[PDB]
Amino acid sequence: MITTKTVNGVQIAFDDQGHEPGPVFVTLSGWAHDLRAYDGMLPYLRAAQRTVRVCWRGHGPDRNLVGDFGIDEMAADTIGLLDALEVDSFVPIAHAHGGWAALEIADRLGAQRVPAVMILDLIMTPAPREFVAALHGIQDPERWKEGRDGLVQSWLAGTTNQAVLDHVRYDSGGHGFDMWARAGRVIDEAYRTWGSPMRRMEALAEPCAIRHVFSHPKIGEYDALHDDFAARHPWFSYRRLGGETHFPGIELPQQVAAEAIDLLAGA
Amino acid sequence: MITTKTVNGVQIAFDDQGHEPGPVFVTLSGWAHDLRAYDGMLPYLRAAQRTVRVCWRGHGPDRNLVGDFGIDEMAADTIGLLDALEVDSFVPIAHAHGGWAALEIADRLGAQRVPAVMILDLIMTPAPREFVAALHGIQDPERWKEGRDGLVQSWLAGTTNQAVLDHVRYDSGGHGFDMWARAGRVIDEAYRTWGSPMRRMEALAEPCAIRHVFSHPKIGEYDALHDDFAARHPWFSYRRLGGETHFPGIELPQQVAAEAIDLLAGA
Amino acid sequence: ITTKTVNGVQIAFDDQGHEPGPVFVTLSGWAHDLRAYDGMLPYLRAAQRTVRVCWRGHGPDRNLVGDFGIDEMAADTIGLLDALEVDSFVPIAHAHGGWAALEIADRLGAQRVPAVMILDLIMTPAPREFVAALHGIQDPERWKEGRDGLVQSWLAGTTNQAVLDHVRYDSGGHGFDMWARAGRVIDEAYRTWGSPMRRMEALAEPCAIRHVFSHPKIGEYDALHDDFAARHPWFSYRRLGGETHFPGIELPQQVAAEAIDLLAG
Ligand SMILES: CCCCCCCC(=O)Nc1ccccc1C(=O)O
Repeated sequence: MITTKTVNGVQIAFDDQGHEPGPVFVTLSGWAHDLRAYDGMLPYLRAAQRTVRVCWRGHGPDRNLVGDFGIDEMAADTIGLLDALEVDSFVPIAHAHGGWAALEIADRLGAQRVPAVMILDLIMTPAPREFVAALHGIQDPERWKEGRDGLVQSWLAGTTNQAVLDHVRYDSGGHGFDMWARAGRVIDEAYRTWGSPMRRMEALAEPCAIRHVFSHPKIGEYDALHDDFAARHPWFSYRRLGGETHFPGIELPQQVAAEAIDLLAGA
Repeated sequence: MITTKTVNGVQIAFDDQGHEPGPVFVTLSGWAHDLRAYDGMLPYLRAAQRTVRVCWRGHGPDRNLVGDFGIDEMAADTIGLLDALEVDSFVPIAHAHGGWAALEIADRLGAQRVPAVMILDLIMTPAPREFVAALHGIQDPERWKEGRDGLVQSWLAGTTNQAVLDHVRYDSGGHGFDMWARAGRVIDEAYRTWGSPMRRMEALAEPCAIRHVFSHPKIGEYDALHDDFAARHPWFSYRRLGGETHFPGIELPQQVAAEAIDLLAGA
Repeated sequence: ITTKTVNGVQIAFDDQGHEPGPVFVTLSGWAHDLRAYDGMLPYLRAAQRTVRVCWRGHGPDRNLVGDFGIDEMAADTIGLLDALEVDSFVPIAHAHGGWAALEIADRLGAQRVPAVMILDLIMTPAPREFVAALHGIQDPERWKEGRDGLVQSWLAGTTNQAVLDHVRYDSGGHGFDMWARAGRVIDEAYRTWGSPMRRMEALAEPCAIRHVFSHPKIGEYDALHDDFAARHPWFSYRRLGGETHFPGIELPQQVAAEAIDLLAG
């Protein structure tokens, strides 16, 4: 099933399924997990379009520690893989902070090559100070596991969804302080540089169609910030989903797949 | 599940299952797919004999581009693998144009080491002009994908066999122009060099038992050609199957495995 | 299946679970990999974090590795678990993987390795048919006969499906190099120590050790275990009602429970 290519001199794991014409779905996971984040959505995505599920460097089957990297590399690697696989136009689907690389990829290639982007459960406000507090705790060699269990318990929010539970408990092993510390750095730095992902989006040369789908962030006035953003910018849309967890693509695979297909159709 | 060894400086993916006295079944796929082309046959083959499924160079999990190669490397890599495992006598089961490499193996090693060869749906006549056109089309950098989609339509006809449809749609990703173009050159050169696989078989120093099992060229003069070849060559046998597709090992795995097992019994 | 380089060699593993306490660490026999524990894994990973470990040369990459024995098998596994930030752990080890589990326990002490579970390791000196296969599998000119003898001694005319499938279909991909090394290393352990029971008696600081088996289904064999357990309160044993030499595959629920009980103490 799982194939690899060397891109930018590092090993990128992926799989490539489907032959329908049109834009390719490219799945991009969050930090510390791999293309199994999209097992639930995959049957629906691959029926609709060629779907390429992409792993970050250091996240494939080879779990040796890699040279330090962040969002520039995640985007350079994913783009290099797609050129090698002769993927022309494509629609990134990106989980939480993988959204940052998805937007970097959209900015580098333009709206004809990347006509749309879906983001799942990415904090659109500036970084809350509780979050920044945990981003530092996972950079602590003696307490990073503490920070991880803390982030996870709030991601689960006491769900009973077996897909989400199994994925967190069982399907994201083999990472440790190196990768969790790096996630801390890269995320912490992304919010310090841009302020928030919405400000990153407004800095896009020619914004493609962007859709944020989420269930957690809040309740909430988080929503009015989206309405507000969506009213300012025709290319932005969004959809609160009513899941219990930070993992809408796993908790609600058909609905999220439906959203991606709709997003693609529109563009 | 899948293992790799370095043979002739390249990575050869394979898997090895079964423990039974006698010859070993060695599965060989066509161009641009891997050992999952024998997932359906494998239960029946491994119950009968030790079975080694072999990928070509560049077709394993590592999908980095490799240097140019043809039938000679395919044959030498496979032999090198089996020598590394100390497999003694074995029976290649080869899909379509993997059959050229199976005959070259049989020729190199002779009929005690390779007492029999099974080939699955390999055009035994000279290449039809419409096939030659397709082989040239997959060498065109701008239209290779059209050439492929045309071939696939041929191969599926109107099937609703899910094993075959899933194999072609979903289980054969991760290849592009480098490999499809190479298949075109190599298959084209083979028909121009030998005229046809049947002429190739007649050039064998000491022919082993060779069986051709096929569904596709429609019934008619193709079967008469096979009747004539089998009347001239007692070491040759053939079976037309009732399938719709170019993939008898995937569409009719039980029946093709029984044919292999019967071939081996008789040699 | 994931890999890491440890001590210059590729160690394949997988890592599942997050419950606190000691980590389960599975160790397969010669010529097998993690699949030896597919059946117990659902039970183990629900109870504790579980790391299934392959020996060097036994993972997906089947290129030949530097010659090695128990010492390297122990050090590669320790090195992996350190890279995975595993602290205390309870090895579960099939047959002659048990020698490496005992070495790991010896090296690390009874706090980091509070218990070891071994699945069907002949606790007497080896029987003559087995010893003859250990020797034949080392002989360049007859090793395949040695391997067939070894495989026949594993199977013992059983009819259980999971175990037939495991032995027949999950031990491929090895050649003379690794099959001869198994014979060499197993025979060397019996030559060095006499028996696994003598090896355990040599432990600096015996942890709890439980032997789980269905075969050697005699009377003299349970006597041996009774005598040894009378002499040694850290030793326990459970004879299950299976027919095969692979309790973790034949009776995965019952083995996993014995492991979970073992860990509890
Ligand atoms: C992406 C789905 C592809 C499935 C690959 C199966 C390969 C195969 O069966 N045949 C050929 C491949 C290249 C050129 C000619 C042929 C021919 O069989 O005539």
